[PDB]
Amino acid sequence: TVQSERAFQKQPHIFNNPKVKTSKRTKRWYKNAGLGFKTPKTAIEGSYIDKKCPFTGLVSIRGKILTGTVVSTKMHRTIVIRRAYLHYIPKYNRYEKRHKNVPVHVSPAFRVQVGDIVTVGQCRPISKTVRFNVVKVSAA
Amino acid sequence: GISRDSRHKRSATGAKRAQFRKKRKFELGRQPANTKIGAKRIHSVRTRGGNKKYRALRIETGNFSWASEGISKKTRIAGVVYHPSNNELVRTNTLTKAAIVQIDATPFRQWFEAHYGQTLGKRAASAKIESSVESQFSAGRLYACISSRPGQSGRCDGYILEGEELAFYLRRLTAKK
Amino acid sequence: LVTPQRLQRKRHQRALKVRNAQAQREAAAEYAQLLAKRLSE
Amino acid sequence: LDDTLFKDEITTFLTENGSQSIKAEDEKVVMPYVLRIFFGRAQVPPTSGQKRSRKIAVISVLPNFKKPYINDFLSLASERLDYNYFFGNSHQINSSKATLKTIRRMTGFVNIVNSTLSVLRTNFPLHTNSVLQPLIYSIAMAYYVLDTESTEEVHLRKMASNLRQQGLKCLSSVFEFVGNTFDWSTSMEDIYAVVVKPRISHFSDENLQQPSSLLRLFLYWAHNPSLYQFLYYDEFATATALMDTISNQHVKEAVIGPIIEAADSIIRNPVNDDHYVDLVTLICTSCLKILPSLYVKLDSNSISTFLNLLVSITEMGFIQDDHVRSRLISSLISILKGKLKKLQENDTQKILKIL
Amino acid sequence: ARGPKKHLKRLAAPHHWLLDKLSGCYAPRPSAGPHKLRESLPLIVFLRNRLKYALNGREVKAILMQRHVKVDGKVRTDTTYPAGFMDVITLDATNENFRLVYDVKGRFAVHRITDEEASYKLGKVKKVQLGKKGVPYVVTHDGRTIRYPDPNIKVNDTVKIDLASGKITDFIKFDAGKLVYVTGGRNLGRIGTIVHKERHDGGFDLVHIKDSLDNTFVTRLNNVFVIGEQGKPYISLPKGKGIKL
Amino acid sequence: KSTSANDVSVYQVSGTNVSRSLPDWIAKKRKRQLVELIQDFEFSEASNKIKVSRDGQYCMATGTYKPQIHVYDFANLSLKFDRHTDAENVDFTILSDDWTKSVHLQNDRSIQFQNKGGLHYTTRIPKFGRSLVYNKVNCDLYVGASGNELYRLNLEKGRFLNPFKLDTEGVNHVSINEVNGLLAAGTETNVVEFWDPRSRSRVSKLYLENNIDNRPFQVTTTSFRNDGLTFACGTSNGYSYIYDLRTSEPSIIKDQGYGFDIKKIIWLDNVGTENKIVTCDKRIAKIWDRLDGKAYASMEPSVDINDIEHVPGTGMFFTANESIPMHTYYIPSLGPSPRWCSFLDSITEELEEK
Amino acid sequence: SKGRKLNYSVQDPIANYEAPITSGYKWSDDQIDEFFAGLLGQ
RNA sequence: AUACAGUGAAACUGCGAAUGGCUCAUUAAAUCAGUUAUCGUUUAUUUGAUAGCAUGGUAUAACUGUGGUAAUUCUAGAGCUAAUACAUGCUAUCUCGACCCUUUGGAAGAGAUUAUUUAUUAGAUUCUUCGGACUCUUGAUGAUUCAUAAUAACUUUUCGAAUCGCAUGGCCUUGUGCUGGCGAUGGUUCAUUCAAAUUUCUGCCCUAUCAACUUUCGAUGGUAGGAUAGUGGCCUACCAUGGUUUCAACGGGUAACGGGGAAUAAGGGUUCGAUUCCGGAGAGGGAGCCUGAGAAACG
Repeated sequence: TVQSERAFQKQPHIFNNPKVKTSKRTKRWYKNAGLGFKTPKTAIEGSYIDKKCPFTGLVSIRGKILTGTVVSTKMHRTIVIRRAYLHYIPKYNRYEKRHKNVPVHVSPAFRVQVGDIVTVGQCRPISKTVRFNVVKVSAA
Repeated sequence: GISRDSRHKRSATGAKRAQFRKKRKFELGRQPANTKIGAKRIHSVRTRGGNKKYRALRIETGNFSWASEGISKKTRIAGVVYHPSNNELVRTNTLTKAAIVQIDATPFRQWFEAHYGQTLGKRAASAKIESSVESQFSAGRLYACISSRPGQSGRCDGYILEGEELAFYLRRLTAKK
Repeated sequence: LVTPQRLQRKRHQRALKVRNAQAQREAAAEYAQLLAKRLSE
Repeated sequence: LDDTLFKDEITTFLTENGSQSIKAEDEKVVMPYVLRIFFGRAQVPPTSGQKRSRKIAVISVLPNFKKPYINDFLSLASERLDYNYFFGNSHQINSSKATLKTIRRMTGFVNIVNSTLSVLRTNFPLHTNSVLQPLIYSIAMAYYVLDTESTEEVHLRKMASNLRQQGLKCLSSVFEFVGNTFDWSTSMEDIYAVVVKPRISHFSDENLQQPSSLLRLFLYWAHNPSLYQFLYYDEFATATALMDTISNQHVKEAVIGPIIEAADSIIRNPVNDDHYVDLVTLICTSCLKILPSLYVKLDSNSISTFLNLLVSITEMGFIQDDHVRSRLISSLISILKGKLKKLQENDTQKILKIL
Repeated sequence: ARGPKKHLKRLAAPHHWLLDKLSGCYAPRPSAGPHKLRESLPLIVFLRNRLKYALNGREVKAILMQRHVKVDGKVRTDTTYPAGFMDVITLDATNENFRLVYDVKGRFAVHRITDEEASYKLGKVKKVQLGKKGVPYVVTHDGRTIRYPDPNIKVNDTVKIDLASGKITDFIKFDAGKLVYVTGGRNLGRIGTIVHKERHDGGFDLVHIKDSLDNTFVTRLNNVFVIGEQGKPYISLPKGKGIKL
Repeated sequence: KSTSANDVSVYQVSGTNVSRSLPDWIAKKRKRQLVELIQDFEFSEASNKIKVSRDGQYCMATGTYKPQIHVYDFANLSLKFDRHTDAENVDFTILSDDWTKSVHLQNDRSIQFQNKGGLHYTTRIPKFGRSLVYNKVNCDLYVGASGNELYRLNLEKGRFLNPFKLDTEGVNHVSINEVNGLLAAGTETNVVEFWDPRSRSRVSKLYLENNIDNRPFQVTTTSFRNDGLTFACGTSNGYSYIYDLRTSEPSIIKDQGYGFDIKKIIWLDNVGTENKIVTCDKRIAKIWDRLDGKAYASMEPSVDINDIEHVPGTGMFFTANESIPMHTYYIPSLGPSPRWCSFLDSITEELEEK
Repeated sequence: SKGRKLNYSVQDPIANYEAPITSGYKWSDDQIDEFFAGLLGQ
């Protein structure tokens, strides 16, 4: 699907002139996010439009980069991850099994399943609950 | 007034908060300048700092540009033909960004005649235009897409739909009618 | 009321305008000379 | 008469097929004063952004309605102006009127006419009494003051030079926009006398660093088959001026090139009339002059098109004798000395046909 | 806090001004000026509590408006003008000049100075950019902008600038192993050579420095103010030379 | 203070001074750089609709920019007070004889409640309402909405018993008759339906008609007359039919004006006859005697209109529109100036001797 | 949905808003009902 | 001093009154404490850079008189007069330089000569006179579709000194010709300065005689649109049903405003936390609203 909604989904300011008959009639801009992180070929040469895409969307990753594991995948372009860690209990002088759930935007370029180990980064907040955009997946 | 924050909404763990402090000036919400076709009516609002935001409520003239040739001109408006916000808004003729409209073709016709000498309808390599757009010229009635935010600048600046997106929104128009 | 001091103020205003124009032009010319010489070298 | 909504009111009622578009008899009776008010609205100086905005508005206004209205507008412009001095004489003026106000009228006319050309590129006609007479009269006044006065009136001499340059460029623009709409033989004698007065005298010494409107106008003269009238009217004065430009080695390659596309066009275009043989022999002398060129003065497109000129010379054979064949072998050795990496296989094969 | 705060209580005054505690309850706030808010030093405190040429605020005011004090070749006139780090003060009836600098404990202190050194000053080249007409410019720490700068200038540099005329004299890169000044941090104020520079990609870029008593320590490029080469400091340091016993 | 027709005297006691083609804002700038009855009879930007309260003393108006309601009084002859709301109201009505309770259909797909104490909470509607009316024998706010729904809510119940069905895309015009408490709804698709309360059943469906130019109509008025028995419908070609209560034959037929849609058709209990009033976006308002169906008068306001009202007694016509001033009109030929503006008899004398 | 669903949910202020009102009927509804019968249906 | 000039009433105009000060009743990540973002934004002023007609208009306060009323920090009516008041408006440079010249260069000539809104671009990644020649393939970050630079227009719309002190010169066709001192006020943009606005990471009292929850009216996001300084279920139009969890969600209990500090048994740690510091919140009821850089002020 290329017209998944009732508006002409396209990245803005890109104009391909019909006057010139270039072989590549669909111009796809992207950006090397860098930060020591690679840009997937599926992203740089996909056929999807995503403004929240960490590598093709008009939002930059910056600040904090965090790791997690995929829990639920019943949701479009966004996946929640689980962080487990140790706790600071002074009374019994111990740790404790702690868990947290962090929803994060995911780009259609990457492929995800439940149980994958993924890394995400901080971006400008987009929705009421989401705060982050993925940058890599990894098999587990 | 029209609030802006989100503490009035529930939490993400299934809970409802309480009141923290009253509405302040730095979370203002204001009226949409829902513009209809009419006499150019622009209102000035002095906003935070020394800003001057102009909101239009009736408009009959806007600036629109042809892309492939690369020209731009002031022009009238017939009126909205489509806007994915609400078809009822389209019917009521509410001007808004990312909307589809019908616009006059006589200014571009005069431009083409003056610059080219070949009258559209009925330097050929540079005078070739799309079949749909030249039929629109012959009828005198062209299409366009407006994407200027109304209640920010009171301006209506857009482009005439080129072949791919022109046919895209034309098939949308036909699926409507 | 038109005054000799108003005339003086007018001539001074024009003088300062042309003065800063000249100074800006001189700074631009010197920067251009310096850039040309460094790029050649 | 209002100012703050002028473009709005124009684009609302005054456009045809628009709201309250003016009927035929209504415009017939009211346009004259509409012409006068727009004469004022163009006489307004655009020394600010909004002022130039309304000026571009009015210049977009003019090419809408119909032509005779604009023709009468230009007639009123010329009536404010005059050419009857010159044309009660032939190239004389009894009362030399070079006043700064008069030249201001001249310049305002130049501005309006060039703006009208720019906005009405093709559909404009040439109302002779308002296009031929006033432009030549203006440039004649420019030359008159140039040769009469000293350098003392710096303002007057400066605006005279600017007026002359603008007249040349606007005449070139109108010529290239009409092409061959109609025969201008009414004043070809006068306009070509004006052309031959300063140009062929001093066409190479001054206008040699960057391309000139005169040069491109002469290129159009060679290009259009009906524009050889000057060439065949004078004893190839323009051809000799072009030859002098070619011979002058201080001219830049991007100026000399267009001379050579013009030469290619004029060689290609055949006319079975008098002096065409002398003209093509003069272009043979031009080839003799360009023999050392293309490698000491002159650029892939230019070298390719000059090679095509040489090829076409070979096929059509307007130059045949042993002298020009020795010159052709000299050109061949020069151009084979020249590079071939930045060329095309077809261009090399055309070199092979020359050989 | 409805809006801006225009006071400073005495106790929360910047602890590196070393005001006496039991004098009152209010502190002098520097105005808006060429230096920051926590790390400046106003003429009022410099005259009342460093030069001691004063006994009372109104006395400082009187001297100021009689205009014996000009800052960086420019007469100031308030009691709140915020002189900043490595700055110039000039008094004529004394033939005194003051290079305002830091000490071992990180306070400001004076440096008696004569004209041949007062005539120059050194901005930390901090932000290079270009604007309208594509004209170039550089931004030093003091909030001073310099249009049409030398293309041989990059970020994190130190440029020696004339004061009266205002044209650049020269400058100095950021190069490893050079005499430099650390502005902030726990152990700010010491001077040594930067053996190398660790880089974090858009992060804290830590730097290791040896001091002339030959000891290693760690700073950051935000706190480092480049001074000069080995054996050639370009500004007459106050005694101590970064040695802490 | 003017007069348009020659045989009949009318009066633009309030309105624009200059007729057409010149900006009202530019005009006021110029002239104020260089006589009103009710000061600030004005929103200065636009106006949507006026409903005079049943007390005959209030004037509620909807102003567009900074959407708000103007509350004029005739005792003070000025603004009682203004009140801002969120969006420019589409439909409003004063439930009581006084404006103490007012309810307005708001284009944000919602309904809002002005009260003397304040503004009671807004409530949404599932489908965009198009025409809201209050049934006054059974306390009902019912709106023909976007599509096939005619939503309903009671002032004792507060639920939605059933959104009634109108088998067309839109609900073009609605009226309720209380002489016979029936429901009338005309639709641009040339379909008019009549519904019966106490039985929740539509009782009529009719009005398949075409014009001379062969185009489906746009019925912007579906009202009735003072008797509450015969009804009138009005549509785009200056086309007004008037039916009786139980006939398919148009009792009155007319076409006039232009292709611009007639905006309101209103009866008038004239002293000896019944009169009829059209307001149309041909920028026109015309006066007939119904029995002759004859054009006793025609009036050109020189600026177009969005809504009109008449004073219950006689003489005054409020007109709320997109203009800078919403304006009122006096007719001497149907009655004198109302009591609070009694001196306009003298004003009429002044214009006549003028 | 957001606010586009019709559920017959209780609204206290409007339920006790202004009711009750009068039976403002100028007829007995019997002739009215037989007049409905005698409308354009017959 | 025959324009005024000293002094200074009133009044007009500018600036400022959002600081300071007080109060603790609220609230268990609500702020808070620490940290970060701003490649998510606005900024009076300070400070730095920054801009190619001898001078015009009206319309008034303070003033004077007449009043009225029982009447205010009452008004009417009439007659005056200024702007940093209001509203208006005017004034030669840069490219190649043939040719002359050698110095030092001119020299006709062909050329270019503030802000708004959109669109389209750029802004990419070997020989040796062993004495010497090159005879080849913007900055920025981790990055921005950045800065910038341009094209075309576009704008109910911007300024681009119609002021001002102290002195008072310079030249000379001694004209009152033409220039010119020190410095206040204004005004563009950027920078910078004080903030502000959101937001990353962690950390809350007792509690299961509270296991189930939001999911409507948004409870999760997407698309799309309006909303300011800016993204945003901020709001809304269409799709999906997400999401807390005994890893106690959820609610409930706190005459607990938060933090720091203090006392406290010798030693576990226990008590005020009221103090003099830094945050938060606030003053007949409510709402609408006005200014201004800054506000739901207490005006």
